[PDB]
Amino acid sequence: PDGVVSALSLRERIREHLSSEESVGLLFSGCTGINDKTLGARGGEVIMVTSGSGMGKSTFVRQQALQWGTAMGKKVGLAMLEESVEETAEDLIGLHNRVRLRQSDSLKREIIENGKFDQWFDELFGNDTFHLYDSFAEAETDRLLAKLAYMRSGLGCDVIILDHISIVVSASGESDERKMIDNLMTKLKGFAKSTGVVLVVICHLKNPDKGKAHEEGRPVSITDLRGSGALRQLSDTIIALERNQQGDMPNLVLVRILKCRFTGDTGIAGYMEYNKETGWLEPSSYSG
Amino acid sequence: IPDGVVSALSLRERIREHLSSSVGLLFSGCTGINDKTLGARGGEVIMVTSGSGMGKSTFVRQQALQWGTAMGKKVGLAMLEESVEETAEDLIGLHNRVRLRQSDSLKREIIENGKFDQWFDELFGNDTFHLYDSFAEAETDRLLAKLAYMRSGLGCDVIILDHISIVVSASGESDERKMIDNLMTKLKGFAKSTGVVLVVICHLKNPDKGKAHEEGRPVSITDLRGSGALRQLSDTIIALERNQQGDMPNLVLVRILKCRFTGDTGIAGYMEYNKETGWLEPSSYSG
Amino acid sequence: PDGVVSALSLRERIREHLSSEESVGLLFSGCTGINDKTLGARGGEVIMVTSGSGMGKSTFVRQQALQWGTAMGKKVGLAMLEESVEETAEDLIGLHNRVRLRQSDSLKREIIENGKFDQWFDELFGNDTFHLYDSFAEAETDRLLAKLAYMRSGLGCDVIILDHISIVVSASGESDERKMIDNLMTKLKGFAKSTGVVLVVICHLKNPDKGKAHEEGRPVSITDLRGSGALRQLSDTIIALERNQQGDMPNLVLVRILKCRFTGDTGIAGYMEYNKETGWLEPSSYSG
Amino acid sequence: PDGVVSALSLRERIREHLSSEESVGLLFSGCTGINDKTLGARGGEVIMVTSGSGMGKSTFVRQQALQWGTAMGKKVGLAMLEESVEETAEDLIGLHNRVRLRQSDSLKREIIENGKFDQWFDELFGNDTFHLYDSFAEAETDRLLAKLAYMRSGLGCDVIILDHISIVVSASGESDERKMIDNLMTKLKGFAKSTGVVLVVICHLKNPDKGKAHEEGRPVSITDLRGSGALRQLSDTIIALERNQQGDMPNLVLVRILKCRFTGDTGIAGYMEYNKETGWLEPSSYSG
Amino acid sequence: IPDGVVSALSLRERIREHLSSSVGLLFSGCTGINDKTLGARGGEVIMVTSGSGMGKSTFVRQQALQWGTAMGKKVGLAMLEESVEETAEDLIGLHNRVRLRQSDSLKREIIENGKFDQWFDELFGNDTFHLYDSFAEAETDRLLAKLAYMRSGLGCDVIILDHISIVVSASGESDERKMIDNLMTKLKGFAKSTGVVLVVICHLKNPDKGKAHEEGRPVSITDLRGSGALRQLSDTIIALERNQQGDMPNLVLVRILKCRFTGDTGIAGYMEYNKETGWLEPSSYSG
Amino acid sequence: PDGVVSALSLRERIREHLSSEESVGLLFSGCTGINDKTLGARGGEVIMVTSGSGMGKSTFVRQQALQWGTAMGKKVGLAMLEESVEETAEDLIGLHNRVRLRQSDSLKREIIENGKFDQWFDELFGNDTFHLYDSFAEAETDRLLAKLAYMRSGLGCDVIILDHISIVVSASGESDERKMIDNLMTKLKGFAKSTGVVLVVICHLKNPDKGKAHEEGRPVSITDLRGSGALRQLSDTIIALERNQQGDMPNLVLVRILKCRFTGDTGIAGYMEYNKETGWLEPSSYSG
Ligand SMILES: Nc1ncnc2c1ncn2[C@@H]1O[C@H](COP(=O)(O)OP(=O)(O)NP(=O)(O)O)[C@@H](O)[C@H]1O
Ligand SMILES: Nc1ncnc2c1ncn2[C@@H]1O[C@H](COP(=O)(O)OP(=O)(O)NP(=O)(O)O)[C@@H](O)[C@H]1O
Ligand SMILES: Nc1ncnc2c1ncn2[C@@H]1O[C@H](COP(=O)(O)OP(=O)(O)NP(=O)(O)O)[C@@H](O)[C@H]1O
Ligand SMILES: Nc1ncnc2c1ncn2[C@@H]1O[C@H](COP(=O)(O)OP(=O)(O)NP(=O)(O)O)[C@@H](O)[C@H]1O
Ligand SMILES: [Mg+2]
Ligand SMILES: [Mg+2]
Ligand SMILES: [Mg+2]
Ligand SMILES: [Mg+2]
Repeated sequence: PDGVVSALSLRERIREHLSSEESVGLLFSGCTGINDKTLGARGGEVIMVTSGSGMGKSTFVRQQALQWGTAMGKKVGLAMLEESVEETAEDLIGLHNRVRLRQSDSLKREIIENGKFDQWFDELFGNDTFHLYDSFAEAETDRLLAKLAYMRSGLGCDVIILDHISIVVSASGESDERKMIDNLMTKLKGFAKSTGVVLVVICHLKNPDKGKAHEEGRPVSITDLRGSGALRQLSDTIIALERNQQGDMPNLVLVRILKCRFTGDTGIAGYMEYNKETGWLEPSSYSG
Repeated sequence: IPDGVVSALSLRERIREHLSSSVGLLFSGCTGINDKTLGARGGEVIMVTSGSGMGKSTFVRQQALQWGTAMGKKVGLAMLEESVEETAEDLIGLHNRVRLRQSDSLKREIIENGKFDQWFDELFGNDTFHLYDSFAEAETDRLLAKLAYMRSGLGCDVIILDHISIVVSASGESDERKMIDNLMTKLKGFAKSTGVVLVVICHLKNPDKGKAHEEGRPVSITDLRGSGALRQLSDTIIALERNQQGDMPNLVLVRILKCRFTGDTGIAGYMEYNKETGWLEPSSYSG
Repeated sequence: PDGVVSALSLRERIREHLSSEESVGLLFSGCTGINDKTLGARGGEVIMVTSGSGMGKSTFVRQQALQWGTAMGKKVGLAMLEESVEETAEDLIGLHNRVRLRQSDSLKREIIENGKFDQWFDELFGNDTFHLYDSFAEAETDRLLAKLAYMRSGLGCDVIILDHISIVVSASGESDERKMIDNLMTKLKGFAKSTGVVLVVICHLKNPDKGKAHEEGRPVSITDLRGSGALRQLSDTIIALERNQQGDMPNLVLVRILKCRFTGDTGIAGYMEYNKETGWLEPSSYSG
Repeated sequence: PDGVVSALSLRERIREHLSSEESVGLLFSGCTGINDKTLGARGGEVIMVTSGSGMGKSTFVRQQALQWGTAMGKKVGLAMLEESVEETAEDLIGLHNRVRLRQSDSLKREIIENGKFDQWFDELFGNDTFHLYDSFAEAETDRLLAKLAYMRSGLGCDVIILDHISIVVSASGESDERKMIDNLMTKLKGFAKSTGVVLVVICHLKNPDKGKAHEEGRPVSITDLRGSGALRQLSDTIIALERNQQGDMPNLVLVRILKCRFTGDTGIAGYMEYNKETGWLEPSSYSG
Repeated sequence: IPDGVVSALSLRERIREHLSSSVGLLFSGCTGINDKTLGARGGEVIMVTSGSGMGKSTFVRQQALQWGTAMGKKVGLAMLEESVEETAEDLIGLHNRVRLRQSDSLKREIIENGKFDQWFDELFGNDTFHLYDSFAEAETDRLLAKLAYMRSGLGCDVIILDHISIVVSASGESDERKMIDNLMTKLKGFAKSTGVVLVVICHLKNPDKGKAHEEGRPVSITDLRGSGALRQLSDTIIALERNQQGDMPNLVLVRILKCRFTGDTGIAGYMEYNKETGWLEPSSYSG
Repeated sequence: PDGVVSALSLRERIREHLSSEESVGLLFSGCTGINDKTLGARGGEVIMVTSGSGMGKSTFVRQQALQWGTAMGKKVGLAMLEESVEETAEDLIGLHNRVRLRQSDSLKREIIENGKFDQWFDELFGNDTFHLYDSFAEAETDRLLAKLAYMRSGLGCDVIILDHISIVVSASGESDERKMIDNLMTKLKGFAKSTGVVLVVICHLKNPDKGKAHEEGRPVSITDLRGSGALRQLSDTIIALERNQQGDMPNLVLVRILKCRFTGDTGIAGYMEYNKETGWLEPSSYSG
């Protein structure tokens, strides 16, 4: 039974490896430092981003999809399960154009009439780099995976953003969905590793209800992550955002690398500030 | 061969339609709900929920009363779990700052001293309130038509459907988890077309994994009963929390779990229930 | 399709409602406060009574039976599945004459030979307000209900006490009796709501075995109720009895309203003390 | 479906009940007070006795079997699973005769030669009141129950002492023996209730390993009991002994009534002192 | 018809036999074990156990060495998990206060400077030690005969059977839980008849329900591996406990779980393992 | 039946034993102390290495491979089931030349074009001491073992590293893979003990999710080891790596000997620090 290769006979294979074997790919936008401790997002890697409900996850991720899909011309696949395509389409446009397009009826009215809409649409979806999952109607694990599968190998997406991994909708008849979040994870990491696609997954936090928490600051710990630490093991990197909406600097958010397989370099990456005007998470200078 | 994954480039018209079609009907009981939501829009679907017996119906009723009184709007009430007379009693009582139900003396009183009629007209005078009537299990389409009649027939501005778990429809298809989802689409659809403000109530899953709801514990979008089809079709989501086994049982924390329009979520503010007047008064608090 | 009424057109129906519509009914004996928070027990309602093991449940419930069956003269149907009718019959007599008949061989021998037994027997059971299920030989759900329903409809009972709802004894061949308790609740609630009878039910608590517990004080919580929270919903009022048997005042008991649908007024009702001499649950003046 | 009896029609049944319905039976020996709070051991009752390993359980119980089987001529059934018949036979003899017969080769030698053995044997096993389970070899639940069953209904024992309910030995192939201790319990209480036999069961304590414990004093709490509180609910009374072998008065032991269904009277019963000479647990006067 | 329940009256003779047939062989390493047990009696069956790798074999070996040296007794050693040479090494080393095994230098030393032979005779001179030999799975009866030969053939006073889980016998009967029980009866029986002191070692069940053994945690009679047939047939039961992840890893608590003879149980006392000499020295301690 | 030897008659066998009997062997690199407590790794022994997720297991183990394969020139068989041979090949090269080759696209491109790649490749893999299992395509137990055995017996490896023992992939159709891990252990231990090879195996930890954990410091305990304590017995030495990635010194790691059969010397071995520049686990001077 021989499948036992001696290191000597791997010379070429290894050489072929070192050349065009990327260790730095897809850098995050909005806070160098995330990049310092992670060296970006490698293909085949599963990237986890979390935070207190409504503190940065969504915006942050949505911004990465934007930069990757624009300035760096990558094919971005979007799977925003809790919202409609036009809705997320709307967010991107406003965001790209640094305007709270949704939070303003006046503006939506304007651009549609003065014609700026069409301008903005082509200026963003012009190079056909964005592709989304359409439905809203509960997607099943394999059902979903099949579609992400299509996005990767079919439309050739470089990145897939799955927003919210609690919306499972699968094989109902097996206690505690904990097993679900885990099996799903396994299928995601497996899907990622083999296709080589960068996979950014969002998940929520357990409600600590034992101290003072999240919405009020309080660092998020690897244990806090929803779903029984199956993702704490299946995901290669873990970005967490922390901020105190009920404090002094509600828009000051701290980025913490809870985990990073590739580099092993963990800890506080840096900070960012939410600009209510532009609706962006701008880079910041701070230290507490 | 493909299957349901659209490209952004092909969303042009769809996005355009979406973009076209600011502040209407501000809730009562706690400013801030408005701060974070700017009130309720026609066509929009409001979702109010909380633990069992924490004030879901109460909150919704207070809204009905202010909207159908102060802001002269035609309200449609569909409380599938209580007699019309019952809901009427609550409205009549609330309107007069008294817990008519918790008082057999007061009820007797107002009926004998003649005040009932006074109160009854002083409230139901302008003909702004209308209700569904039964307690005898209502079917989806059955109910919807009726809600549709209230909007088109009687011309209501708001429609309150208390409790969206009382489905009662096409039985034979497993896990009513889809019922809740299908109905919600029919509800969201109906709301959007007619442009009526729709406030709906749904229960929460029993976490039974920690210390829960009736004992504080913030509610999260995941907790919502019914397989999150509603955390979707519904535009705004309010959540009422309180710790009845605590020091301030009447103190309730309002939490905006979702506001499609303003996207502004989090804690709206605090309110206290007035055991006397039975009103949800805005409170002064911070934890 | 028209079944939509207008508030105005309901004037008479509402008028009819506001009078002879009972909101207050059958006050609990033992502590004013249970009444302040619950306004008593309404027909068609399901009262759930619980506590630690051997802490007072049955006695609390049996007191409500004696006072309702006597002073407020109502037909009480008793279904004490863990005790013989003559035994429950025995407690009622003792209680009615303020003596712990059972804890005394001398008093029993007495009342039997001095002829006081017949006196008390008449002076109590006379008005034929008491009726009981009979067996000890495991009863089935429908079997039981049928009997209950007979008490309500056949004999015309205003109140039905069902001591202990974990003694199911039914359609064995379906995993975890967790579903049994839940399906039983639904039937009880339904039964109660439709017939209009006052339904007082007792149930056990989950053994916390994760801290210090119940018999040693420790407030019970809705989560503690045995049976997967089917009853924490179907039942209208939940009365929890607490006390610390290994403390300075073992007989001192805290009454907690875990839930009151009607009033929504929850929390600590007040305290009671057990009179080891009369066996009565007397109200108490106390504060911790 | 009528099995619904009205209290009025139970007059005779009830009368027949009150007379020759014992509430005080089999009082404990060695510490009045246990009797004050429990009124003894009623037939059909399941009595639980526990303590730190080697602190009183065995001796205490062994003494009750002795008094009940002697001075009060009751038929005592013994099931000492961790020891041989001759061995427990030996203990009783020595104990009855207030001498550490086992802890003394000199004495065993004497009585056998000087003939006092035969004297002591007849003076104790004379009235044929003692019957034991024989084996040592792991007994199975139903296997055991069958034999206890025999002791009760066959030899007509008034009391059965089952020493140690952790030695289960039954239906191996079902996770966590926790279910075992519980099912067994259920079968014991069921066996007890129906035959009317007094059942004294011994069980050990969970090792707290979170504080300072048992062998060093520390009151035993109902939660501490081995086996998932199935016995905390199935047993009618619970006697616990506490003492500090590593303290000042190692032989001073406190008796605590952790539970008592019949009376509801819980708390510290009283104390006793171990006399290394007589090997008995003598009554004491103390207060800490 | 009856079944195995005897009455006290019929135990007369049996009790008599039992009553007929004080201090022999006192353990080494911690007085108190003796205080609570008065040593080991012939015919008696001693049971030593503890967590995995906490010093079961070590303790037993120290006993073998003191008994076969200081108290000139013939010891039979049956360490089914180690070569004769290995156990011999331990004895030789212990006898000279050195951890021969943890030293490749010392081993080399004593062999070259000639000390090995000196030590070897100085110890195995009086011909008091004898061992089983293999590592090749031994069968119950197979092993017993051999133990029987050591007692009758070579005339040993003590017999050490290290590890009673290495059964290796009549395979085909489920749960080796009975094997352990049957063997134990054969062992207890053999001990009682011949009157040889038998020290046996058995493992513990892995509690995996709390914080366990290697981390402190007193061991209880229930923990004993093998369905408590041994907590029965064995007359005395010693238990060694220590917290290797603590401050005093070498500090071990000896606990008498059972002493049929004295009935005196509980904590015997404390000992410390001498990383240098490799001896279990009595310690001064109290918690 | 005679197979009973006398100590005396063994003199020569013992003499032969005491010399050329190796007790010290293959010292671990990274921290003296692992060696003080374990005396290195003996052939025929099973070394178990573990820690939190992405905390250093693989790296620790891979260092032992490089030093044993080089400096102490032994045949090392690598079975990294979660990484490509060229990838493990890549880490060994980088490590050997004290550079984090993988975390640098610039260094890779360099060594490839300046010809240093071939130099390093030879200067390392030259002596043919390194050999690896090859796939990523799930390996079966026997399948794997067979391969392992080939490395030991066929190629003559002194050490066999098997990274990760939760990747089972075998006879699916039998509940909880808890039995799989245990049966696998037995085979490994057996394999090791019989062939005499040094077997270093890695395994995961159970997610404590009951306090603050592992990645955040928190000493691991034998109970934490994943896989039902089959390995906590079959394996000879258990090395646990601890560190707090969200602290002041993330790269500082505490080495804990969870168990050492040979020496019985357990506890904290000492500390190590990860050199982010050379990627080497260097010893550290520290004390908490
Ligand atoms: N003590 C340390 N401090 C900081 N980085 C480290 C440390 N030890 C290793 N690393 C680096 O962290 C990364 C992951 O380490 P590695 O040992 O490969 O992970 P692992 O624990 O095997 N992963 P997993 O299989 O996911 O648990 C590598 O780049 C290592 O070089
Ligand atoms: N925040 C509050 N504090 C105290 N009492 C309240 C509060 N809100 C409502 N109540 C009262 O509690 C009772 C039940 O409230 P209601 O909103 O009718 O229940 P619900 O949640 O609709 N019930 P259910 O359908 O059983 O969940 C009524 O008497 C209310 O007036
Ligand atoms: N607060 C109290 N303090 C002291 N004794 C009490 C108290 N309440 C009841 N008792 C007595 O305690 C005994 C047991 O009470 P009872 O309510 O019958 O038990 P229970 O809780 O129904 N038992 P179980 O079904 O085993 O939980 C009776 O003799 C009661 O009279
Ligand atoms: N109390 C102790 N403290 C520290 N080391 C000890 C102690 N007792 C024994 N040791 C040493 O620990 C190692 C293993 O002891 P040993 O008694 O041989 O293991 P064991 O328990 O028989 N092993 P196993 O069969 O695997 O359970 C030897 O080097 C002993 O000298
Ligand atoms: Mg309601
Ligand atoms: Mg009861
Ligand atoms: Mg050993
Ligand atoms: Mg690894």
